[PDB]
Amino acid sequence: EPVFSLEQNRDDAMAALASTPTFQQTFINSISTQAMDLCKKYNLYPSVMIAQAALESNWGRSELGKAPNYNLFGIKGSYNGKSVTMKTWEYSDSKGWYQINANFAKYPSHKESLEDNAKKLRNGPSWDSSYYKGAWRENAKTYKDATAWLQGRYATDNTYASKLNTLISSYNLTQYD
Repeated sequence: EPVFSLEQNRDDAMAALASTPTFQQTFINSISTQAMDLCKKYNLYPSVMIAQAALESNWGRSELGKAPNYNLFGIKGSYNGKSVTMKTWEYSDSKGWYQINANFAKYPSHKESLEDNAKKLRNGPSWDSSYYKGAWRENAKTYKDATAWLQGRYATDNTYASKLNTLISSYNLTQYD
């Protein structure tokens, strides 16, 4: 017959404690606060933003994603005049796969990179401000509607939504929504 004890509970809890999360979990932990704030300001799903950031940056390990560039989404151009040049792959039916130098935005931190993603979704590309409307929280009943909307639009990749959904459930990213 079980006997309840707070002292024992605390001792068990501490005995089970792990000192360090996986690099994957640590990456999520490092951007979740800013994602919640920005996604509230732009009315988007934080779970979808965090999943996108992990996917597009390889858990923050790509050369663009880590310091001192902080460019999680591999956005081309500059940010307030700042940029970094590096080789990137391009494809054309004409030449095939080939490398080329491009300029990528350079941010002060991950925060401004996340904000660019939020602006992109909410404000849209210049030719259609409502392009990502299906990922707006006021139009998407669940995050699955949002990810389904990004597929074919944000990236050409017919399993894009499925990848985002897998990240979201595997790390319970809806806790942030």
